[PDB]
Formats: sequence, structure tokens, C-alpha cells
Amino acid sequence: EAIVNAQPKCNPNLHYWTTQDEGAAIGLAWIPYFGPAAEGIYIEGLMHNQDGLICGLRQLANETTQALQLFLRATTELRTFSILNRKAIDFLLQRWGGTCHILGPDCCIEPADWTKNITDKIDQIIH
Amino acid sequence: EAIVNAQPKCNPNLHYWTTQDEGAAIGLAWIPYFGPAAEGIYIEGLMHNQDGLICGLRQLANETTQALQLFLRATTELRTFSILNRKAIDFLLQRWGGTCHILGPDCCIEPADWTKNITDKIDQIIH
Amino acid sequence: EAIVNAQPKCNPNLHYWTTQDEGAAIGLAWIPYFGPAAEGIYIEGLMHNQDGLICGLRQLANETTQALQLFLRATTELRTFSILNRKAIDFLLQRWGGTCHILGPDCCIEPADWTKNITDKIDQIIH
Amino acid sequence: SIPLGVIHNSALQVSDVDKLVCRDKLSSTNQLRSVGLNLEGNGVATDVPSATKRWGFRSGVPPKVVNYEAGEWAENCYNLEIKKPDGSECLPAAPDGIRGFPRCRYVHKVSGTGPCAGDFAFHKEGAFFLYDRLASTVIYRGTTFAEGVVAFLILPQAGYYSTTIRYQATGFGTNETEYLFEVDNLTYVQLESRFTPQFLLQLNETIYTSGKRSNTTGKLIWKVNPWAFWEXXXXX
Amino acid sequence: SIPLGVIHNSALQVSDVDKLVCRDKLSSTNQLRSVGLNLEGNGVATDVPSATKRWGFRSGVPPKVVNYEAGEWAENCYNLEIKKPDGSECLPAAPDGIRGFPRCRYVHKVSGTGPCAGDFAFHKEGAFFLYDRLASTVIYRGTTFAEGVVAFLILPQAGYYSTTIRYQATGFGTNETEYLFEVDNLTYVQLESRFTPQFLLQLNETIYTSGKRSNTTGKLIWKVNPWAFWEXXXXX
Amino acid sequence: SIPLGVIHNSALQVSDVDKLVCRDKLSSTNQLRSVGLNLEGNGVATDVPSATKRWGFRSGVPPKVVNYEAGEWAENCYNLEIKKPDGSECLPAAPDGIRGFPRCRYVHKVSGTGPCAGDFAFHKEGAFFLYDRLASTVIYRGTTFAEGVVAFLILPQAGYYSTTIRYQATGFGTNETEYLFEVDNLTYVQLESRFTPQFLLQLNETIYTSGKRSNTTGKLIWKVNPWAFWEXXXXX
Ligand SMILES: *[C@@H]1O[C@H](CO)[C@@H](O[C@@H]2O[C@H](CO)[C@@H](O[C@@H]3O[C@H](CO[C@H]4O[C@H](CO)[C@@H](O)[C@H](O)[C@@H]4O[C@@H]4O[C@H](CO)[C@@H](O)[C@H](O)[C@H]4NC(C)=O)[C@@H](O)[C@H](O[C@H]4O[C@H](CO)[C@@H](O)[C@H](O)[C@@H]4O)[C@@H]3O)[C@H](O)[C@H]2NC(C)=O)[C@H](O)[C@H]1NC(C)=O
Ligand SMILES: *[C@@H]1O[C@H](CO)[C@@H](O[C@@H]2O[C@H](CO)[C@@H](O[C@@H]3O[C@H](CO[C@H]4O[C@H](CO)[C@@H](O)[C@H](O)[C@@H]4O[C@@H]4O[C@H](CO)[C@@H](O)[C@H](O)[C@H]4NC(C)=O)[C@@H](O)[C@H](O[C@H]4O[C@H](CO)[C@@H](O)[C@H](O)[C@@H]4O)[C@@H]3O)[C@H](O)[C@H]2NC(C)=O)[C@H](O)[C@H]1NC(C)=O
Ligand SMILES: *[C@@H]1O[C@H](CO)[C@@H](O[C@@H]2O[C@H](CO)[C@@H](O[C@@H]3O[C@H](CO[C@H]4O[C@H](CO)[C@@H](O)[C@H](O)[C@@H]4O[C@@H]4O[C@H](CO)[C@@H](O)[C@H](O)[C@H]4NC(C)=O)[C@@H](O)[C@H](O[C@H]4O[C@H](CO)[C@@H](O)[C@H](O)[C@@H]4O)[C@@H]3O)[C@H](O)[C@H]2NC(C)=O)[C@H](O)[C@H]1NC(C)=O
Ligand SMILES: CC1(C)CN(C(=O)[C@@]23C[C@@H]4C[C@@](c5ccccc5)(C[C@H](C2)/C4=C\Cc2ccccc2)C3)CC[C@H]1N
Ligand SMILES: CC1(C)CN(C(=O)[C@@]23C[C@@H]4C[C@@](c5ccccc5)(C[C@H](C2)/C4=C\Cc2ccccc2)C3)CC[C@H]1N
Ligand SMILES: CC1(C)CN(C(=O)[C@@]23C[C@@H]4C[C@@](c5ccccc5)(C[C@H](C2)/C4=C\Cc2ccccc2)C3)CC[C@H]1N
Ligand SMILES: *[C@@H]1O[C@H](CO)[C@@H](O)[C@H](O)[C@H]1NC(C)=O
Ligand SMILES: *[C@@H]1O[C@H](CO)[C@@H](O)[C@H](O)[C@H]1NC(C)=O
Ligand SMILES: *[C@@H]1O[C@H](CO)[C@@H](O)[C@H](O)[C@H]1NC(C)=O
Ligand SMILES: *[C@@H]1O[C@H](CO)[C@@H](O)[C@H](O)[C@H]1NC(C)=O
Ligand SMILES: *[C@@H]1O[C@H](CO)[C@@H](O)[C@H](O)[C@H]1NC(C)=O
Ligand SMILES: *[C@@H]1O[C@H](CO)[C@@H](O)[C@H](O)[C@H]1NC(C)=O
Ligand SMILES: *[C@@H]1O[C@H](CO)[C@@H](O)[C@H](O)[C@H]1NC(C)=O
Ligand SMILES: *[C@@H]1O[C@H](CO)[C@@H](O)[C@H](O)[C@H]1NC(C)=O
Ligand SMILES: *[C@@H]1O[C@H](CO)[C@@H](O)[C@H](O)[C@H]1NC(C)=O
Ligand SMILES: *[C@@H]1O[C@H](CO)[C@@H](O)[C@H](O)[C@H]1NC(C)=O
Ligand SMILES: *[C@@H]1O[C@H](CO)[C@@H](O)[C@H](O)[C@H]1NC(C)=O
Ligand SMILES: *[C@@H]1O[C@H](CO)[C@@H](O)[C@H](O)[C@H]1NC(C)=O
Repeated sequence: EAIVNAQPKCNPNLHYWTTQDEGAAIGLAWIPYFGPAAEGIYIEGLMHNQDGLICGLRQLANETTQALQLFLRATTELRTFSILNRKAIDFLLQRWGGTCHILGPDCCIEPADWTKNITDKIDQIIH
Repeated sequence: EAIVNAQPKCNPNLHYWTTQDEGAAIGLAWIPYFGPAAEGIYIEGLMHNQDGLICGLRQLANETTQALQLFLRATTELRTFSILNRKAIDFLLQRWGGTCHILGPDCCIEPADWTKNITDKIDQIIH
Repeated sequence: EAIVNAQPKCNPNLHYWTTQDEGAAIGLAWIPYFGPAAEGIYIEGLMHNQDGLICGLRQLANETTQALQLFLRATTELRTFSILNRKAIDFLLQRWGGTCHILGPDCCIEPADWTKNITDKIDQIIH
Repeated sequence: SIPLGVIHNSALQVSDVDKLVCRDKLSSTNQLRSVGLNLEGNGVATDVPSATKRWGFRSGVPPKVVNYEAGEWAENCYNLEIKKPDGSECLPAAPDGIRGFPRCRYVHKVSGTGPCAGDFAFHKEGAFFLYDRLASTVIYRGTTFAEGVVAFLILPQAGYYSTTIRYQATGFGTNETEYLFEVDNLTYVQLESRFTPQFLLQLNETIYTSGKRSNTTGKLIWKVNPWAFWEXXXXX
Repeated sequence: SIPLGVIHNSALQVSDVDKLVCRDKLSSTNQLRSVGLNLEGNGVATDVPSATKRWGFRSGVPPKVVNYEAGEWAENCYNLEIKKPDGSECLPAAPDGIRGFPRCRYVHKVSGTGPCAGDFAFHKEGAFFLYDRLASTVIYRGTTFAEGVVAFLILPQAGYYSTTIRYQATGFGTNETEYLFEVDNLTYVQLESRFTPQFLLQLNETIYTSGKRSNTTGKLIWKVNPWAFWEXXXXX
Repeated sequence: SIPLGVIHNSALQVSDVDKLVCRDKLSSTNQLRSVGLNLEGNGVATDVPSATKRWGFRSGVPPKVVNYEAGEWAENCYNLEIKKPDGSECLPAAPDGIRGFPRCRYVHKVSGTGPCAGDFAFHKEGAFFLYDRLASTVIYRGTTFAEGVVAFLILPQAGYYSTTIRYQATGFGTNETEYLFEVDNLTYVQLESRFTPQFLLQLNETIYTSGKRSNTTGKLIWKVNPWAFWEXXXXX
């Protein structure tokens, strides 16, 4: 479903922070005793509105809220860390949760490179 | 393994509660500030013993207890929320954790619809 | 990548404890009320340095520390229990996260047993 | 090891971990369900004397909690406020986010004392204490629970009234426990195992309407001389 | 149900849970990202009077926390120390491991009192309080947050200055709230919605340098007579 | 990034995240294992003077815990009760569910004081404190741990005695720390790095049987003038 930003304004530029994954730090900076304090673990970046992605993202976050709040209301878990892992599981179950019927629309198996293997093997057998 | 209810009694009817997933609520009821209190988030249903499923379920829950208690004894996690996600992962690993040998009993790949594609392509090439 | 133990010493023998999974206990020992206390839930084993695996393991644990510490620095989760489940998910996504191109290097689909099915079906059709 | 229930051939079965059924289709984690079933539904006695003999105190075993997503409306739940004779609490306060079992026709609220010879109260048959979508191995203070057990299912691809019944107890958790059903703060009835919730509520209402409540400042205790739920002085 | 954003045809879209795109490739959990966007960036008023009217107290609803991995530098964050008139705390201490939002140009630190008619303070529009990579449904005492919302993405396969602005409040969380901007412990300015952070900081600096601070032991209050951020007595 | 150990060609290797081995078969999460290895087994000195110099106090870094499923029987574990000279505790109480390391031949229980210039005690080489199937970045008060490191494995498809050794310390966590081995509450031996656990236990037993314990009310301190484990006054 397409995303229609319907907000009074959009800040088109995204000045963000996050954590560097993985890190590969310099020297002993990876050691908790020697490394940064809580305030110093962040990286930053700046993203512009190419392809409308920033204004689209602001609207996506807005529209996610209802389903995410309803999910939080129904969990008894105090802090939820598992949403992305569960989405990745559901991604796999959507494709591989049943028998894969080759050439079927819900089967992500590309037989083409092997079709040419059998056909070249048959042209040879016929010749 | 078949399930043999071996209890002194079985209540054949299951009057249950759970939470509505997802919800798609009316108006602003999804907003925590405005929505139901802890007591009001539940739905209810009633299931009868068609196919013996209620008495079977009571016995299944009874027989699950030993393995579930042994699992809880060995985890250091205070509250366990991950059993179903791990079962779903194990479901996928059972089928896709190794090379899928087509026509092999442990490979859930149905090549039939494509066998007819190659055979109709060969009958044409022969004719 | 091969593992080069670079420690001042290696204890070549691994006297270990862990928990018995699953258990299948005797009588009622699985019941928390009747079963072992926290001190009595452990099994033990002894492993020697066949194939260099113990000294290799000591070095592997040593070299894992930097990446594991960097991962712990970036999570806000107080206690992390999900590393192995996420590795299992990543295992599946590496193999099945996209379209499987048969005979392609990143597609773990063995068509051989079925190639012989089609070829024996073609030799019969030709004869 | 942990069994998973699956419907095959119009019957519920335990899924064979060593046998792969390619016909079984798991197309999302929504098809998986953890559920709680009440001991009540298997025919166990639910009167407070019989129920409390299923629970016991034990030290050395860390408590454990597991979640479940759907539960069964209970006829009987229990809510315990037990102290030692020296006033100290026998049960731990409910941890953050553990609420009472959400559907209870009768809540048997038992207050009183026992020796509590152990750090936590466990189910002697290995069942769980079912709270609000959390199942625990132990009993929390003042928190309503139903006794029950948990199952895990893979699904096929395709009002509410509650009444609290109050009791006093001495020698809780022992062979020689004494239970009084509480009519008001000074009027009690000797509790027997055979008394149903319905009988206790009528006993209460007829004591109120016949003036059999205490009208001194002292404790009045009464004695009484004379199938599953889904199917001193004296009096008569 | 929970939407997942995906780029198709050079545009962001919500992924169709009922339609399977085999061309979409998820080759590791690293390609999945949970992110927090600030309400600020949608054009909401951020002045303390307007912002605090978006928050309200409610009982009966357990608070909930969800994590997110990347956030947006904020122009405006808030940090609340609210008590009832009897001195009791209106907000809970931050739970273990919940730290303040990490990038805030201005931290509006509001201290004062209100009736706090409810156990927790929630966002009346359903947004979250964004802390350090944890989003909560409620406000923690003395903990800096930005208002925002969370999204989930599947990625394609292939300095810092902060200034704290202090305020006193009475009737917090009501229709009739009063805000004073704090110059020192005895000098305040009547707060109006139109005052920007930049204006408040210059107002402060010109009060300090023109001797308009209190030089009694008593409280001096001043009044003042006379586009998004990215684009008594009297005075004039 | 986090390495995963796998057996190939009769040798343990780190799994290449950028190379796919279709021959590797992961048929259940049971084949994955998190394990803890003891620093001891790499040849580090385990005497209390040498061991405690590997630990240091630091503020600003939130502690972190990760679980592991199998551990190594330890020859040396440590259990610390350290206070500042003003009596305040230097180490936090063990969080709920964190128990001592379960297999320790010798538990070096060190009590005493230091300046504790930091909120938590960390391993200066980046190793973990191994408790009961939880590895922490920090030391908990009065909780037995072994120093060690964690590995993650994919497996191929196909009695117990403990002795506590007690010590007193001053200037803990500094360059100039002093250690006394405790014979009884009034008899101590100046601790040197070269003293093994076995030597300390024999030293204790020969002090008891030769009457070298204190028989005043005052503190008696003794001095002594005269390969890995798997392979005042004076005296002689
Ligand atoms: C899953 O379902 C199972 C079936 O319902 C549950 O089984 C129950 O398990 C507990 C043990 O944990 C048993 O408790 C024991 O009961 C013995 C006597 O009880 C018999 O008689 C009473 C009459 O008062 C009756 O209510 C019971 O139903 C029970 O039935 C008979 O039992 C005898 C064996 O003695 C058997 O030969 C009969 O065939 C059987 N009748 C039938 C099947 O129709 C007590 O003696 C025991 O007490 C001793 O042991 C205790 C420790 O275990 C200890 O505390 C005591 O001090 C004493 O030393 C014990 O209490 C239940 O009887 C049993 N129920 C049934 C119907 O079998 C199982 O618990 C359940 N799992 C979970 C997790 O809920
Ligand atoms: C996702 O994005 C959405 C779009 O930005 C967010 O929508 C916002 O939702 C809240 C409800 O939760 C609305 O709050 C209501 O505002 C009503 C009046 O506000 C209008 O006028 C003010 C001027 O002061 C202006 O700031 C607003 O932008 C708003 O715009 C107009 O609103 C009218 C409807 O009245 C509409 O017809 C116009 O078209 C629209 N103009 C446009 C679109 O250009 C108040 O009357 C409401 O108060 C009543 O209801 C409350 C309970 O809901 C209660 O507390 C009050 O006491 C009173 O009874 C209410 O406050 C926002 O207006 C709305 N914003 C927009 C731009 O639509 C959405 O919240 C967001 N989701 C998350 C999770 O952040
Ligand atoms: C994974 O395995 C690695 C290998 O075992 C572990 O490496 C260890 O890492 C720490 C750093 O975190 C090092 O500690 C430093 O030691 C310096 C001197 O120690 C040398 O000599 C002592 C003799 O007392 C001996 O015990 C050591 O084994 C060490 O060996 C020699 O070191 C020199 C370098 O100086 C090297 O050239 C030699 O080749 C080597 N000999 C060999 C290899 O045979 C100290 O000077 C250091 O102190 C300074 O820096 C500290 C901060 O890092 C600071 O606290 C101090 O105040 C001072 O400024 C430092 O203590 C260990 O030596 C090193 N061990 C080995 C054998 O290399 C690694 O820790 C491990 N990972 C985990 C997570 O456990
Ligand atoms: C959002 C939902 C309510 C989620 N759902 C459910 O929670 C369930 C799924 C399943 C088991 C239920 C249950 C079991 C034990 C205790 C309490 C409840 C009853 C019924 C609905 C059901 C029936 C099938 C069944 C299979 C095998 C044995 C017995 C029953 C819960 C499915 C429908 C959906 N609308
Ligand atoms: C370690 C990393 C920093 C992890 N990364 C990221 O955290 C992100 C991934 C994604 C969204 C980001 C974001 C969104 C909302 C709020 C704050 C940040 C900006 C940018 C980097 C991005 C850009 C793509 C995009 C897709 C769809 C809509 C908008 C943007 C975070 C990816 C790069 C990697 N080096
Ligand atoms: C329930 C179980 C006990 C679970 N298991 C295990 O916990 C293990 C799996 C693995 C590593 C073990 C370990 C490593 C480090 C520290 C402590 C223990 C020793 C041995 C049994 C083993 C051997 C294989 C190996 C591979 C690669 C390097 C070194 C050893 C734990 C497997 C057998 C099963 N019965
Ligand atoms: C408990 O109950 C009875 C007596 O009431 C008897 O069988 C048993 O020995 C008693 N045990 C104790 C410790 O009183
Ligand atoms: C009965 O006693 C309880 C506690 O002892 C008390 O809270 C309650 O108010 C009392 N009721 C009356 C009517 O005195
Ligand atoms: C007992 O009867 C009185 C009078 O009808 C009533 O107020 C009280 O709530 C009853 N108690 C119970 C437990 O129903
Ligand atoms: C007072 O109490 C006595 C004994 O409980 C009872 O006989 C009498 O009926 C009570 N008074 C009234 C007015 O009922
Ligand atoms: C709150 O605000 C105004 C008056 O200031 C009015 O519309 C509303 O009724 C007030 N409500 C209360 C409870 O004072
Ligand atoms: C201002 O007041 C606060 C608390 O009332 C106090 O902590 C601070 O030290 C005071 N500052 C001065 C300069 O008195
Ligand atoms: C107000 O001005 C004084 C003097 O320059 C300065 O010390 C103080 O920090 C300022 N307050 C703020 C909030 O910037
Ligand atoms: C003292 O305060 C008064 C009123 O606030 C002000 O007019 C005067 O300038 C102050 N003193 C100085 C030296 O500025
Ligand atoms: C610590 O140890 C020695 C002296 O004992 C010396 O190298 C170092 O400077 C000392 N540091 C301090 C702060 O005493
Ligand atoms: C030794 O001292 C400790 C604490 O100072 C005390 O608990 C213990 O009882 C003492 N032992 C003797 C024999 O006095
Ligand atoms: C020291 O020796 C005495 C006497 O044999 C014994 O009681 C005590 O436990 C010993 N201490 C240790 C740490 O073994
Ligand atoms: C009393 O203590 C002294 C000094 O520690 C020692 O020489 C003597 O042997 C002790 N008494 C006995 C009876 O051993």
C-alpha cells in the first residue's frame, strides 16, 4: 500500500543517531572498562528526501502507531525486543512454511538455470 | 502420538478468553490514554467438543507439563516468552536446515507442476 | 577462518557442567516442589583434546569477546537470551531469504535424485 | 521435547519431532498458540480444604514464569494472604506485570496463618498457578490465580460476574488446617469440604436475614449438621 | 498487522502481508530496522504550554515499552518533575536501563505541581515518549524524552550541544496551567506559547546583563508585551 | 560479527559469514550452544593479588548480562565483599536470578576496603564474570564468579567439593593493596602472590595444630619466609 504523507509539515532532512554495528574498534576501546560512556556510543548521519523517503518514513511511523499500540496492549511482556526477529520468522514462514510448488506463485524457487541444463542435455541426446 | 484423555472428568465445553489480535479498533480506542483498562482488553468464545478436541486439549496440557517444567528448570530466564518463536524456528530448520534433495522424504519441494512443463515441452520437441 | 590458539597455556581437558536437556526424569522428580534445588540440576562431562577442539575452543572464546562486547554495548536489553535464536534465523535467511536459483551457488537445493527421474523417463520415452 | 498439539485425521495429536509432515503448513507465527487449561475441568475437587492440600512450601528452587495467550473461564480461583504466627509474610508480592487471573466466578480469598516451612509455595502435582497470561510455578501474595496447565498448539491454516468468598485459616499448609467461612468480621461458619460456593453464599444470606450474626463484641462460630460444577454453636 | 516499510519503484511503501514478493530479498536480520521519528518533524507545536496539553494521567492501563534502534536529533525534549500539592511524586522513577533521549538541542525541564488524577501519564494522541532506544507509553520522572512514533523497515540488500531551559508550573495537566520561565531562583518570566527557545535564552541573557534580576529575598516575575524550526511587572 | 564456531576438516573454525556452506546442516536450535571457558585454562595467574589487579571500577557504562548454557569446572573462583572506608557498599547486590558460579574448587572470599572510584567493577581485559549460566560485565557483591569468556558453537548433527578461603584486604582496587589470609578472626598470614590454595589450607591446618593462633584479644599476623594447576611475626 502506498504511503501518503498527510501531516501539517514534513521536515525533509533526517539528522539521525544510532549505534555502529558492528564496531571493529581501535585498540582496547571495545573493553567496557576503557570504552565510551553511555553518552559516547552513538554515530550520526544525515539523509535527504531522495525518492520522498523521509516524508514517507514520517507518515509510515505515524500510521504504524495504532497496530503497534494494539500489539503492546495485548502483550504481558514489559519491554518488547522481539518484533523484528518475529517479522523475520514470518518472512520465512510466508515463503517456506509449506510445500514449495515449483512454478507456483507462492514458491520462490527459480528453476530457469537448470531448465537450460536439462534442455541442453536433451538436445545433445537427440543429436 | 495420539492423545488419550485419562482424567477423572472432562468438561467438554471450553468457555475461553484471550486478546483480540489484531484489533482494528473504533475511533481512538487504540490510544492507551483512552482505551480499556486491564480488565477490559479481553474477548471471549465458546468451543464445543467437536472431534474430541476439548477433552484432547485438556489431556495435551496435562502431558505437556513434565517437559515444560524441565525446560523451565534449566532456563535462567525469569519469564519465558520465546517458546513459540523457537518452535517456529525449529519448524523451519527441520525442513530447510540442510540441502533439500528433491523427491527426498525430508524435502518439501513439489516439482509436479513443473514436471508437466518439461514433459509438455518434450512432447512438442519430439513431434 | 582457522583458529590459532595464541594463549600462554592451554588446559587440554574440558571438565564441564551444563543442564540435561531434556531430562525425562524418574517418577516425580520433574515436579518443582519435589525436584532438585538450584545446586542439583547440573550434569557433568569430560572432553579431551581430540582434533585440537579444546584448545581451539579456548581461543575461539577469547576471540569472540570483542564482537560480543560490542554487541552488548549497543543493546538496551539488560539480559540477552536471544543470540542463538537470531543466529538460527540468520542461518535460514542466508539460504532462503531470497529466490533459490537451482544449480546456483547460494541455493541449497539438490536436484540430482530427480534429474535421474526425468532422464530415466526420457530414455523410456525415446525407446 | 515440549509437545506441540496438531490436528490430524479429525483428532488432536502430539506432533512427532522425529517425523516430518510436509503437508503441515505453518504460514505465520499467528498459527501457533500457547493456552492454559484449568485443573477444574479435569474433575479435581475445588473446595478450599481440598485445593490447599495440593500446595506446599519449598526452599532452594527459583520460581519460574512462562506466558500463555488464552485461558479458560474459571469457576474457582484462589487469593491467599498467609502470615507466620509472628506476622511475617509467607508469600512474595506479585512481581511487576503479574495480575490476577481474569475470569473467576468465585474468588476464594483465604487469610490466616501457617508455619510456611519454605521460601515459595509450589504446586505439589507440578501444575501451574495461572495468572493473567502468565503461568508461575509459585503463589504470589494476594493475587488471584486458577490452578491449571499449559499446552502449545499449531492451528489449522484455514456477561462476567465475580464473587469473593472470604475465609480464615490456621495451620495453613499442614495436615491439620482449620478453615472458617467468614460471614462478617465476628461471625464464622466451620468450613467443611462438602460446602459448595453456592451453599456458602446462601448460608451467608440466611444468616444475615435471620439475625444469626454476632451482636456481642466477641467472635461467633457456627456449625452445620446437614458431580462436577458444569454438570461454637449449631444449626439446621 | 504491524506495518513494515519497504522500498518499491523508488518509493517507500507498506508491505502487503497478503501478497508475496519473491523479488524481495531478506538475507539477514541486519536488514531489518526499528526507527523512531520525532513528532516535531510533522509540524506540531513544541512550546511547553502546547506540548504538555498532549499528555494526560490515566489509571488502569499498564505501561508498555518497545525498543527502537535509531532516532532523530531533536530540537525539543522535555524533562518533568511534577508533584501533587501534598508533595507526593506524580511520575515514577525511570526503570533500570531507561536513559534520557540522547540528542536534544533544548531540554525543557518543567518543575511544579498539578492534581495528577491518574497513575501514569500517557500521550493523548497515542504517540510514544522516546527515551534512549526505548519507547514508552508513559512519562518517567526527571527523564528526558522526545515525543515520537516508531516505524519498522526492511532495508535494501545493497558537534552536539544541549541547553536546559527551566520552568515552574502550577495546575500541571489541567486546562488552567500556569508556566513561568526561570531566570534564577527568584526571577521569572510569565510564559507564553509564542516564546521560542532562542527567545527565552536571549530574554535570560538580557535580564542578567541589565540588572533585572531580583535583588530582594522575594520572587520577581516579569511580563513581556511584544514557521517550523528547520525552515509582576512589565518590559519591552 | 559475533563469531560462530564450526568443525570442518577435523578442526574447529570460525564460520565465514560471507561464504555459504550448503553441506552444513542445522536441523534444530538444539545444535547451537553458548558456552563459557575459564581464563584459568589459558594460564593466567589465579592468586588473589594477581587476579584482583585485572578488575577496576568505572562509572558511566551500564552493566550488561548475556546467558551461556555450559561452563567449565573452576579451580579458582572469587567472592567479594568490598566497602569504602566510610562503610558504604562498593558492589551492587546480585540481581534476581543471578546465582554464584556452580563449580569452584576454591572460593577466594575477599573482604575489606578500597576507594572504589567508580559505580561498577569491570574486567580490565574485557573478559566476563561468569556466574550461574549468566555472564556479566561487572562484579556483584558477595556472589561467586569465575573469570571467563563466551563462545558460540554449531554442533555436528550426529564428586563436587568446594572450599572457601577467606581474606582481608585494604586499599582494594589500587596499586598498593594489602592482603591477609584469615586463619581465624584474630590470626592472619601476610599474603604473597606465590601462595597456592593448597599451601594456604596446609598453613591454616598447621597453625591450628601447633597453637600458633592468637590467645590474646588482639590481632596476630604472621609472615612466611619460604606450572599450571592441571599439570607481625615470622615462621618457617
Ligand atoms: C495429569 O493427570 C493425572 C491424572 O489425572 C494427574 O495424576 C494425579 O497425580 C497425583 C500425583 O502427583 C496423584 O496424587 C496422589 O494420589 C494418591 C491417592 O489418590 C487416589 O485416590 C484419591 C482418593 O482420595 C483420588 O482423588 C485420586 O484420583 C487417586 O486415584 C487412584 O490412585 C491410585 C494410586 O494410589 C491408583 O492405583 C488408582 O488407579 C487411581 N484411580 C483411578 C485412576 O481411577 C495419594 O496416595 C498420593 O499421595 C502420596 O504421594 C504424594 C506425592 O506424590 C505425597 O504428597 C503424599 O503425602 C503421599 O505420600 C498422591 O497425592 C493423583 O492421584 C493423580 N490423579 C489421578 C486421577 O491419577 C496428574 O497430576 C496431572 N498432572 C498435572 C501436572 O496436573
Ligand atoms: C498521525 O498523524 C495525524 C495527522 O497529523 C495526527 O492527527 C491528529 O490527531 C489528534 C487526535 O488524536 C487531533 O487532535 C484533535 O484536534 C481537534 C482540533 O484540531 C484541529 O485544529 C487545530 C487548531 O488548534 C490544529 O492544530 C489541528 O491540526 C486540527 O486540524 C483540523 O482538525 C479538524 C477536526 O476538528 C479537521 O476537520 C481539519 O481538516 C483539520 N485541518 C487540517 C487537516 O488541515 C480537537 O478538537 C480535538 O480535541 C477533542 O478531542 C480530543 C480527543 O481526541 C480531546 O482530548 C479534546 O478535549 C476534544 O474533545 C483533538 O485534540 C489532531 O488535530 C490531529 N492532527 C491533524 C493534523 O489532523 C495523529 O495524532 C498522528 N498519530 C500519532 C500517533 O501521532
Ligand atoms: C585473549 O587472549 C590474549 C592472549 O592471552 C589476551 O591478551 C592479554 O591482553 C592484555 C591487555 O588487555 C595484556 O595485558 C597487558 O600486559 C602488559 C605486559 O604483560 C606482558 O608481560 C607480563 C609479565 O608480567 C605477562 O604476564 C603477559 O603475558 C604479557 O606478555 C608479553 O606482552 C608484551 C607486550 O608488553 C609482548 O610484546 C610480548 O610478546 C608478550 N609475551 C608473549 C606474547 O609471550 C602490560 O604492560 C599492560 O599494562 C598496560 O596497559 C594496560 C591497559 O591495557 C593498563 O591497565 C596498565 O596500567 C598498563 O598501562 C597490560 O596489562 C596481556 O599481556 C595479554 N596477554 C598476553 C599473553 O598477550 C587477551 O586479554 C584475551 N582476551 C580476553 C577478553 O580475555
Ligand atoms: C484471535 C483468536 C481468538 C486466536 N485463537 C485462539 O486463541 C484459540 C485457538 C484454539 C484454542 C483456544 C483455547 C484453548 C485453550 C484454552 C483457551 C483457549 C480456543 C480456540 C481459539 C481454538 C480452537 C482450535 C483448537 C485446536 C485444537 C484444540 C482445541 C481447539 C484459543 C484462534 C481464533 C482467533 N480468532
Ligand atoms: C549501521 C547503520 C547506520 C544502520 N542503518 C540505519 O540505522 C538507518 C536505516 C535507514 C533509516 C535510518 C533512520 C530512520 C528513522 C530515524 C532515524 C534513522 C536512516 C538511514 C540509516 C536509513 C536509510 C534508508 C531508508 C529506507 C527507507 C526509508 C528511509 C530511509 C536508520 C543503515 C546503515 C548502517 N550503516
Ligand atoms: C545436553 C548436552 C550435554 C549438550 N551439549 C553440550 O553442552 C556441550 C557441547 C560441546 C561444548 C561443551 C562445552 C564447551 C565449553 C564449556 C563447557 C562445555 C562440551 C561438549 C558438550 C561439546 C562437545 C563438542 C565440541 C564442539 C566444538 C568444540 C568443542 C567441543 C558443551 C552437547 C551434548 C549433549 N548431551
Ligand atoms: C499429619 O496428619 C496425621 C495426623 O493428623 C498423621 O498421619 C501425620 O503423621 C501428621 N504429621 C504430623 C507431622 O503431624
Ligand atoms: C473488617 O475487618 C477488616 C480488617 O480486619 C477491615 O478492613 C474492615 O473495615 C472491617 N469491616 C467492618 C465492617 O468493620
Ligand atoms: C452476605 O450477605 C450480605 C447481606 O445480603 C451481603 O451484603 C454480603 O455481601 C454477603 N457476602 C457474600 C460473600 O456474598
Ligand atoms: C442477637 O444474637 C443472638 C445470638 O447470636 C440471637 O439469638 C438474636 O437473634 C440476635 N438479635 C437479633 C435482634 O436478632
Ligand atoms: C477547563 O477549561 C475551560 C475553562 O478554563 C472550560 O472550557 C472547561 O469547562 C474547564 N474544565 C474544568 C473542569 O475546569
Ligand atoms: C536554586 O534552587 C535549587 C533548588 O531549589 C538549588 O538546588 C540551587 O542550589 C539553588 N541555586 C542557588 C544559586 O541558590
Ligand atoms: C542565563 O544567563 C546567565 C548569564 O549569562 C547564564 O549563566 C545562565 O546559564 C543562562 N541560563 C540559560 C538557561 O541559558
Ligand atoms: C535592583 O533591582 C531593581 C528592581 O528589580 C532594579 O531596578 C535595579 O537595577 C537592581 N539593582 C541593580 C544594581 O541593577
Ligand atoms: C601506583 O604504584 C606505583 C607506586 O606504588 C607507581 O608506579 C604509581 O605511580 C602509583 N600510583 C599512584 C596513584 O599511587
Ligand atoms: C568471626 O567474625 C564474623 C564476623 O566478624 C562472625 O560472623 C563470626 O561469628 C566470628 N566467629 C567467631 C568464632 O567469633
Ligand atoms: C583451618 O583449620 C581448622 C582446623 O582443622 C578448620 O576447622 C578450618 O575450617 C580450616 N580453614 C579452612 C579455610 O580450611
Ligand atoms: C599462646 O600464644 C602464644 C603466641 O601466639 C604461643 O606461643 C602459645 O603456644 C599459645 N598457647 C598455647 C597453649 O599454644
